[PDB]
Amino acid sequence: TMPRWVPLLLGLLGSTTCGMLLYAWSVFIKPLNAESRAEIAMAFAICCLIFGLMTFPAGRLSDKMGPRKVVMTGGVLLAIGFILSGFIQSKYQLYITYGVIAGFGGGMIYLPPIATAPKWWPDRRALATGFAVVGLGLGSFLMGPLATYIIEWRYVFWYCGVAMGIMALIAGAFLEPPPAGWKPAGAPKVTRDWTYEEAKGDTKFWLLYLAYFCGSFAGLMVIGHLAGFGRDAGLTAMAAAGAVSSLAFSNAATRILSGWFVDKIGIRVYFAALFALQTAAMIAIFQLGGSVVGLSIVAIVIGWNYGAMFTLFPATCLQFYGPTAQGSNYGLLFTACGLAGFAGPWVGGWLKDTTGTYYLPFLCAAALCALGTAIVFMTKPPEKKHALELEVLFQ
Ligand SMILES: CCCCCCCCCO[C@@H]1O[C@H](CO)[C@@H](O)[C@H](O)[C@H]1O
Repeated sequence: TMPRWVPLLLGLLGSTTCGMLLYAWSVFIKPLNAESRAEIAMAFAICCLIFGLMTFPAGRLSDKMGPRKVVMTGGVLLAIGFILSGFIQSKYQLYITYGVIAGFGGGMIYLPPIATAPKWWPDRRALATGFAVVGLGLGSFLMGPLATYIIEWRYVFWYCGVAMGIMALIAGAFLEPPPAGWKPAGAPKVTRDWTYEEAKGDTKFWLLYLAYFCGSFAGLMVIGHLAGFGRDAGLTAMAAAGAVSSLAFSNAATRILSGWFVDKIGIRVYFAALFALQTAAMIAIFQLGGSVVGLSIVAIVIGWNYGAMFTLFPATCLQFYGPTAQGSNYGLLFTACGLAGFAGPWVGGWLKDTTGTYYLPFLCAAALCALGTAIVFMTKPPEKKHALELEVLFQ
């Protein structure tokens, strides 16, 4: 067969493509306005919504007809979205090309590897999931110098769309679960994995859904405000921007480190702790946000907690319901993050504008993270289902 570490590289490739898709709009804000920032951000909001919703059908189709078809279709759709975003002329044009097509393909690329990589690593599920999701923290590090090299804009859309289509087709080409019988390794009761209908009907699934929505919303609601908070406190734009930039490093690193850490010690308490820490960070920025060092610390903590969500929620869902229906279960679960990605940033901006001050959005995010802390800490796994219909066999 093939080594079980190959799916990790595949998910790295696919998630890196998705990260390039998500990082594109920030590089395009200035060039596109050259020919309103909020008008541009509407395309990104559409992209987030489409992405986060298309995970659900992507997960169902991955569970039904395998993940290769889904990821490669996603690569086609995204590549089309980017290459067509390159040939745009109107606002709605970019909305469709980037937000819808590219977002569609991006969701279809993102989900199947998150579902597949743990299947090869039953001994290290959270780490493998982290490899399936760590590419999104990379999009900035690879694209930003690349995008600057191309511009210093349509060239970015076209060539990046080609490269992303290629990486996604490579990742999806070699992507498939292990064979049904044997699992890569080095009268009784027979348990079994939950069905998608059994998981979707479970109450803890929606407690996790609610926690996910809250965490994603709070993070997306304040991250855009971190550097503006620093400038309001008295820092120079350069200093505040430098301070907030460490959030990318922590957001990327946490996806692998938290995965490995909970593989070793368990999910629930570390996860709840990270949420608590995010709560404290939303509150603490008011004391630490006015100096490069303090603002950097808050950005790192926000990045760590936020990023950890995207390993720990799929790892938690895998713990609860098992991996056979993980495509459907986590695809459904991720739509929470899709909705938050649509609405959260706008709400943060609106609250700040409404009051003129940062207390309201940060305090609202702290409340959401408190709720998430409570849910994540108090939710223990459900009863492992038994296959009585398979149990009967031991005479
Ligand atoms: C952003 C917050 C969104 C919270 C959504 C909570 C949904 C709770 C009600 O849903 C229903 O729950 C049943 C089992 O509990 C399922 O059988 C059913 O399919 C589902 O429709």
